[PDB]
Amino acid sequence: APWVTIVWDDPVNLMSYVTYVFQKLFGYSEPHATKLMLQVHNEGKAVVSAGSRESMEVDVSKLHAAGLWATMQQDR
Ligand SMILES: [Co+2]
Ligand SMILES: [Co+2]
Ligand SMILES: [Co+2]
Ligand SMILES: [Co+2]
Ligand SMILES: [Co+2]
Ligand SMILES: [Co+2]
Repeated sequence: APWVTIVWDDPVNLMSYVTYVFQKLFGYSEPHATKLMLQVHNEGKAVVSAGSRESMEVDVSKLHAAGLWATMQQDR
């Protein structure tokens, strides 16, 4: 039962900060982190990680601690 973590666009956050957080928390390459950051900024949201419900719960928590707006939901 796959879940996803979604990050939502916040006016306040620096784009450079969002990119860094995605690299720090998920270990993503710089280009992919930027890709996701840009999707959040341009589309308003983006799926930033996927896996077990338990894994997504922690990803959400980590993101919240970093100051980003994160939610999770079961994948279709
Ligand atoms: Co913006
Ligand atoms: Co723009
Ligand atoms: Co749990
Ligand atoms: Co919270
Ligand atoms: Co809090
Ligand atoms: Co809070």
